[PDB]
Amino acid sequence: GSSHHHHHHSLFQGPASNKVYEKTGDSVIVKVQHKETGGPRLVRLQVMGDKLIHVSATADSKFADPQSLIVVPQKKQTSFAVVQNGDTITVSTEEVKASVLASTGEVWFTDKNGELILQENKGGGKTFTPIEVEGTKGYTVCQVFESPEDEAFYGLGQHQADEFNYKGKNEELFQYNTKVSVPFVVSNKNYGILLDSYSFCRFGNPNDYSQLNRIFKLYDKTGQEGALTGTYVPKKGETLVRREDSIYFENLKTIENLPKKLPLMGAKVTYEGEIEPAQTGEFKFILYYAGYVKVYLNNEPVVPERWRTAWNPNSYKFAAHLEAGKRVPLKIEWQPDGGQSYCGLRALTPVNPEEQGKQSWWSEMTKQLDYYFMAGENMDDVISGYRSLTGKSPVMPKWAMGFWQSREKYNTQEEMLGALKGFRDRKIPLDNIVLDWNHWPENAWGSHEFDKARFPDPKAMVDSIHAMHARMMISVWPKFYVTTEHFKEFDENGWMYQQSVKDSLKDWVGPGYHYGFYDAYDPDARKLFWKQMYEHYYPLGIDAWWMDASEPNVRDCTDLEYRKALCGPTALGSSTEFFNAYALMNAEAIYDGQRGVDNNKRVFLLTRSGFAGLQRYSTATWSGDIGTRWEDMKAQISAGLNFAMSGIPYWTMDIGGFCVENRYVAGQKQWNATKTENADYKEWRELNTRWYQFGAFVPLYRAHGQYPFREIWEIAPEGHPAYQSVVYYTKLRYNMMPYIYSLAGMTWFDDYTIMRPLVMDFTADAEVNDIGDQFMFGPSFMVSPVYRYGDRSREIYFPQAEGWYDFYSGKFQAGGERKVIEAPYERIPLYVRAGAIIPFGDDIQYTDEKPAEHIRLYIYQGADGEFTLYEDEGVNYNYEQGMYAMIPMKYDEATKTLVIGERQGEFPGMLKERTFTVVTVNKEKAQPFDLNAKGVTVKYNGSEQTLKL
Ligand SMILES: *[C@@H]1O[C@@](F)(CO)[C@@H](O)[C@H](O)[C@H]1O
Ligand code: NI
Repeated sequence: GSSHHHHHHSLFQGPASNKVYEKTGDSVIVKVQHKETGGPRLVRLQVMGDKLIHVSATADSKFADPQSLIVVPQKKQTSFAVVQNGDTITVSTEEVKASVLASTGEVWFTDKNGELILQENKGGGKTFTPIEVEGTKGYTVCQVFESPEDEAFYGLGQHQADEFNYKGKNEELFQYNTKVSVPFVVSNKNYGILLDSYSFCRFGNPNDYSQLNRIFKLYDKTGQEGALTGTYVPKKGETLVRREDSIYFENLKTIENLPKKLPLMGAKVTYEGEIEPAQTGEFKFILYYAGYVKVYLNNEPVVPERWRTAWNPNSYKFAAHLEAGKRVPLKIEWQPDGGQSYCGLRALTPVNPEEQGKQSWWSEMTKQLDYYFMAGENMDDVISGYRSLTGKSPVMPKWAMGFWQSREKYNTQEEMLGALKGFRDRKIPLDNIVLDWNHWPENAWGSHEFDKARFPDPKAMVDSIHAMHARMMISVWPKFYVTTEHFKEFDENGWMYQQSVKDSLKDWVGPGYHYGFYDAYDPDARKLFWKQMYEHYYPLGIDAWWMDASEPNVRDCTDLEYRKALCGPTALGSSTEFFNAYALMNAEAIYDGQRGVDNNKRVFLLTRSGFAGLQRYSTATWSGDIGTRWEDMKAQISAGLNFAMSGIPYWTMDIGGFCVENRYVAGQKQWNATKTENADYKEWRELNTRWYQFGAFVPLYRAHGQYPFREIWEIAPEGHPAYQSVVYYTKLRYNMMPYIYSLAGMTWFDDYTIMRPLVMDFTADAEVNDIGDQFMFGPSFMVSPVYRYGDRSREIYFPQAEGWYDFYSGKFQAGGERKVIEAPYERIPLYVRAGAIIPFGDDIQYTDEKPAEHIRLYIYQGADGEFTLYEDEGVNYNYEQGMYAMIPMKYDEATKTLVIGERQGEFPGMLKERTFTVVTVNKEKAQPFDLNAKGVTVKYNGSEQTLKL
């Protein structure tokens, strides 16, 4: 008879091995009754919270159940029922019903009324393939879910391909300078999925891209099959023309396939011919590039010009419908812009839209499948589930919400202190000043000592920064030179990765030095790493830590196989299994380290990589070594929005870009010599102006990068429109500080998110689903950056709402329409939602320079609204013990009534008495933003007051 007839499971208390399922305390384990090759044997539903379900599956006859690196213990047990009804077993909490079929192990989730939220691939969507690495065993796993046509997806980290809304899209999840992977997605169907894997993963297509010669017939410039043509025009000498098998020069091994006797700096390279596919459909291409690049396909400019500095290539994707058997022209124009540079083009063959639309996860190596489902009333509630599972985000120190000035790099104590004093002298507000790498003696990276010729008294430097009411952040790497005592202490305990040592790698500094990176997955290595920081930097009074190369970036531009060799083995297993969580491990070392020394003092860490759970360590990510390019600026909008949707609410970017086009450096040198502006230097000024405008509305407002200097007075002089604009926005950040710091309080108290795609607040208006170039800054402000040189307007979609108001003029704009909006050089388009209650304070030079005694409470009428003004001591964790104050405010449109609520809580130094001026903006009253606006004066002492406007 059937396999089922011969072998199937089915007394209240007999051994579980006789039964189809077993309920324990918080889970049900189901034995799959129709086992398939590569399918699950066991599927477990574990209840983590009313809205939180942990799904595990394995091909083995027991679960490995390793300790998660990301999910923390939960606060309380959760009550639930289980019902078995034939093939269906359903676990129900008060808020969700999670069902599994015994036959296949397939899972689905509904709300309390049985409305479907998420369904696994019909018949099952899980596949297991064994993998063995370095004597450790595990599985490569795929998990696929059904997805309706109107579902939209956000998250996955911070990627640099300008993708927004991942429905039907692909992304590879690994870490590399500018690319931060977080295995979490949020849907507009109000749930999230967190995949608990630390290996290389993929969302969408589970396959690697293919070289062009594997999927197309190629014809060269002369029409000869078997290749494309590569034409290399050097800066000096003879042009070389050859046939190319494939366009794939993407790492140190494959760039050796470029022509041997042809210098690439200043070269112009053209790859061209025709391609012919063998099937019909949408081909998905990926371009890997450094230097300047353009791509044309079928006579269409599919990739308008992009650039990265030669050493930090990026990926950009495009797709095209192609017909089987038809030749189409292809042309790539490439200016390598360095002696070593990168260019590659690969593709995926068409996937049926029915399959390509599904939600597909692939994981190279884990011990079992583990994922977490979190349902929500809205996307904020989904994020709250993620915060419950992976830890709440502490309130950043208030000073971190001000302006940060950085440089690659301040070279001396005098230079750094001079920059700070420049802000104070010019009355341009600033909280934070940053000391980058190379502050140590040249031969002593990892010693954590200062070069005393350039920094003669580091303690006096920090004391001077504090005397000017600023905070100091310092660069710290997980990299140590082999000659240092600190390296030797890791090494003698087996806590240094050896591949870089074995291979005699030299870095770029001076003659080149030998180095390694430490194993942050070892708990004792983490404690040593912190102890070294504690012995050398902490006593100087340094406030904040800036960790570079936390991917880890052991060697630039290497292939996957060599990157894995460079960063393992780890204390937990192979680097194949433990590939993506290095930054998280380092964040644990620093946060737990510093709170171990002083539990009261706030922690600030900024790191280049990231992972799920990062936020629990009061750690932000920055988007890394991006280019001084309009297209990179644009990409930062979508990258930041996806990062926010990945659950991590503090994020930043190098305003202006990190790596600088040569023409901009030459523009600056000309300015220094002659005080004349060339065409490139004009562009430099406009790029920085627009990028500062954007940056003023991201969670951390920070300028950094390579030469030119990035202080505003270096970019343009007083009176120049760039100076006037950037100083306007810098000041505005500080006038907004009562609002901004309330958002920071909300990150902890309400599991909030600061930089928000429109889909979060306007989920019901599906026109917002693909908009990745506008965003909300908190609940009230819609920001629409200008990201093209010369533009003095841009198209803006106003989500469906009672209305919107131009911030600058107060003029009304209807919801639910798209229009071209003016955007002068000096202004970023900025609108306020009807119903907004926004507190503004007076000019200050730094956070808390003065108490916020007089706040202007702007009420943008036309809809109901609520806002809570949050305050605390700013610098310590006393809010964790209830030392904070909230002033809730509520506005009712129907009665035009504002309630300023009774104050809840108190703390040391809190204003007991204060003043509000309540200022209205409405459809009949276009009130420009103005601190001196006419309104109603309220003297507030903590007691509720009600105003009828
Ligand atoms: C790591 O490298 C530096 F230290 C030097 O380029 C920093 O300035 C960069 O911002 C960071 O990516
Ligand atoms: Ni030491």
